[PDB]
Amino acid sequence: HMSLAVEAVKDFLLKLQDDICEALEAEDGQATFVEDKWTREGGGGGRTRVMVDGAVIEKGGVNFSHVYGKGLPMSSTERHPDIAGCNFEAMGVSLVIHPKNPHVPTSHANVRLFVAEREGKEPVWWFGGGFDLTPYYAVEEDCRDFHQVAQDLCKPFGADVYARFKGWCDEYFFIPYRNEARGIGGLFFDDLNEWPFEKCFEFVQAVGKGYMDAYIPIVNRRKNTPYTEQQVEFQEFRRGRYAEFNLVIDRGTKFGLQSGGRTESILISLPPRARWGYNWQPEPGTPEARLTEYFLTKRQWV
Amino acid sequence: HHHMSLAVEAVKDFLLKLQDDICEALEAEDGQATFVEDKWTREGGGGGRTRVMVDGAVIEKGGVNFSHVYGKGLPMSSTERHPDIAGCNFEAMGVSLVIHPKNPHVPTSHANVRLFVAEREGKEPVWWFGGGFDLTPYYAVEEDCRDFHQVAQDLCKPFGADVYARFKGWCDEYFFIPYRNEARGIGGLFFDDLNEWPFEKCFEFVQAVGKGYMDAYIPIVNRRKNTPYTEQQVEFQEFRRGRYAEFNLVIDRGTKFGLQSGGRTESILISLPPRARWGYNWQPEPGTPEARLTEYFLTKRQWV
Ligand SMILES: O=C(O)c1cc2cc(F)ccc2[nH]1
Ligand SMILES: O=C(O)c1cc2cc(F)ccc2[nH]1
Repeated sequence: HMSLAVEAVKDFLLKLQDDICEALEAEDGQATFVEDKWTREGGGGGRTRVMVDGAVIEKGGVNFSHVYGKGLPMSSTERHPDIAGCNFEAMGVSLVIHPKNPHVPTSHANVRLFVAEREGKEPVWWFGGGFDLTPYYAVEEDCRDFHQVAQDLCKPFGADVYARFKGWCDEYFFIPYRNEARGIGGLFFDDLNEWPFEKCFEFVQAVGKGYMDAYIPIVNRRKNTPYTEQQVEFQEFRRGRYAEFNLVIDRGTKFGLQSGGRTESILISLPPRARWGYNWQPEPGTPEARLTEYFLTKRQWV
Repeated sequence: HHHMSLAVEAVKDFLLKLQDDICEALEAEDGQATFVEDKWTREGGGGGRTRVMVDGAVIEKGGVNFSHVYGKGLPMSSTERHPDIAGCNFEAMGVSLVIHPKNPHVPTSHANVRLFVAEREGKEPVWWFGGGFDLTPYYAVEEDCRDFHQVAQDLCKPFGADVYARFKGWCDEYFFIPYRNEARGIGGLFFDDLNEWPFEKCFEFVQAVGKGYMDAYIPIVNRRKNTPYTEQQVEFQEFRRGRYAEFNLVIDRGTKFGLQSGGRTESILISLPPRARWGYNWQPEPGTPEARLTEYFLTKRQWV
């Protein structure tokens, strides 16, 4: 019976959300998050905060969800058969930020906790999450700083923690049919429970704080970079690739929509505008081609 | 076999001509842009011709593809619905198209005709046909929906009293976004695993279906292409094309199977719109012609 450990987690997630929103509002200075609190048939709910048409953030969502349920949904019994009929609690923050300026990267973060209550056995549980950076017109110094924040926050938890979860981020956020990474990586983890519960929780706190320390400065630094409408077009074609990942490959997006999740809360990840063209490529040799030729394939920043 | 090999080739030839014919008709309606052909050759066996059209007077993004692929043993994600024929030599061919008009008052449309054949040693071959056609309007007109369906009902009739009912029903169940509780378009025809009839009969049906597409769709384009439209209308169109992307990337099996089994990405994804939009809790204004698409047309389902 972890009810109080779970409440501590809940209290943190709600605070992280406030903390990310406030910070992002402070960067925009024009628009604020509008909140949409929701509920489901015997399944808790969430508080979806969205920002649209700001000075800096064109489309942005920072969601809190807390899902109850009797028996895991149908899709999870393929991955988690051993606890398919269990009472479960799932709670987390998910965010995707799509800046107006192409020179500010898109970014994503997640912290979450799954707890399954067992008949006779102590409860099964794991954390999960990460953050990652999806530049359009990348900047070396930004990528390095991003990753450095990730490695630094990992340092207190073990010597191999960054390596493992950085690599996991590279493997996960990849479009195999296009042989192409989605962004320049960051951290990614799941089924985190090898450490005692308190050490894992502290880790996800560090990942939550880590996001704001990694991303906010990059937004402050590049938001006022001047951009042409040609660069917006490139950005819109790149967002096609983002839509693909989220709709074709992403496991949480897929599981969110299969199992009865709130569509509009799940799909805050989709960009404001996206373009697709037959055989679309950026002109090789340009800043536009450099993203895929250099930035997406480096996979070694720190 | 001999008879099947001879028949398979009659099917190819039909498909190659179907494509020229569809492209010609579509070029005839545009007047301005013409299809560009991109021939490609699978490393393993076969290939295809992808024909696309961009920035037309009428067709903003158009894709009419032909494939004929063939190999030793099926791909890895075909050991799940067809494990018993995963080591067989196979042939899969077909024509697949998606048309996205510049004008919002011209519906997007899609059509597909294909054949899969798996040659088996000593046992008769396994084979089936599949495909159909469907209409995805933005600003739907009643008369066009009825007509589109009558053309489908008419081509089916000679094949049997219940054929239109099955494949029109199937179209509604298939092209549907469950998580949004929302149809994709106003329907049409859809069928898969078609081998219930002798080969020759199934084949003639897909030929009817293929001809049906031009008969159903080209008049509608000709009728609507010069309808005046606003930037506000194009904006609704692009939000609606978010739903279209959604279906193809999240739900469509053909896209799933193609992308995960080593098919040619840009060819598979001609289906995707030139521009799309998403907004959190975006819905058309109630009481507007925009809202009428989802409130009426998409839930109507009964046209003929
Ligand atoms: O695997 C999951 O269940 C899951 C992945 C994921 C990613 C997000 F960004 C948000 C919620 C999620 N849930
Ligand atoms: O099920 C398939 O293999 C398949 C479905 C499909 C749909 C299209 F529009 C085009 C080709 C296809 N192949």
